[PDB]
Amino acid sequence: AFESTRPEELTGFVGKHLIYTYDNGWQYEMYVKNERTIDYRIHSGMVGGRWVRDQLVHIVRLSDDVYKISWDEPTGTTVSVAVNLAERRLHGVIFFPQWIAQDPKKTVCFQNDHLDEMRAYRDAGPTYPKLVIDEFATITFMEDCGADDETVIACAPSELPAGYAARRN
Amino acid sequence: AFESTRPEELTGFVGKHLIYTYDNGWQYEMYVKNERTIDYRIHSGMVGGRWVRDQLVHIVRLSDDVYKISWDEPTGTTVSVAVNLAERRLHGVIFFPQWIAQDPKKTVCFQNDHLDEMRAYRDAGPTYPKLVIDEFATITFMEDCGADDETVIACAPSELPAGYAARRN
Repeated sequence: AFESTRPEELTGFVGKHLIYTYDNGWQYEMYVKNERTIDYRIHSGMVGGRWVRDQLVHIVRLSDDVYKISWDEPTGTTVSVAVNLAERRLHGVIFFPQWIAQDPKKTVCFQNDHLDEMRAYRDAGPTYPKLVIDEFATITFMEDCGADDETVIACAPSELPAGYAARRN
Repeated sequence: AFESTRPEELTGFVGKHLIYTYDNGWQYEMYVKNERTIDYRIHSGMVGGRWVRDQLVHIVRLSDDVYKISWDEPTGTTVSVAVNLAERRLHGVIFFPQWIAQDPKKTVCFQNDHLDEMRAYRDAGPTYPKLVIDEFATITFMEDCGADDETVIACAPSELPAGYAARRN
């Protein structure tokens, strides 16, 4: 299931830590913690407040500048993001089960301690139709943190220092 | 929902028709028929035989060489494919509902003649867990067919001239 993960192709991407705002105004944050893991943190929008550690991901090189990250969520959400490092742009496709569209705050939590709850909401549905978000984002802040830094994403977005998510480079 | 579709950015990609083989040996074919539509045809693998016309897609430009096509299927399957034209490399992530994994032949048809049946199988489930296929592919054949050529993918894989899927360029 992870035969596609090729670490020699990902050396320019593993360790990236990016804060980005989709064109719909939703502000997100991702840490590429290693070849098959991300942590992430949502700052604003439909599921603002949500954060996730140790999300297993498929990370692949599409070009020297462009990397993709895809994954399955215990909520039933499926996601594929692409990051263009040279142009400081991200693109997301997110396929949300209809239950999340109807009551997105149900997913707003530190998900790692609510996995049965997410699977319960997911099992109850509705599943269909998916709410499909297909959106470009601007990468406002990007830095290299190296691999396996447990400190990058280790608190809820409400508990960060004033100005954290607004920092740019 | 199609805000991200920007035809002016896709002129180098719309019209492409590619045959590709994933790393697991499954041989696929896609025609980018216009800015928001693909036809596709599956030659081998778990759902060899299956073909689809007029699939609504989200097509975006990630770089001058890299494009992304993402979609939601009436079976509940969600997909995101990326194509690097310069490298003749494709990558796909496919999230199949569990019911397809259990009996994939149920989806092996000209789907457009079986839409109610696909919605019925999708609604009965099971949905979870997804079977997630994440794989590179070799683009073995690529050509430019222009937009809205209704002849590129219009018959089953078994109704093509001998050697069609084996052609190389």
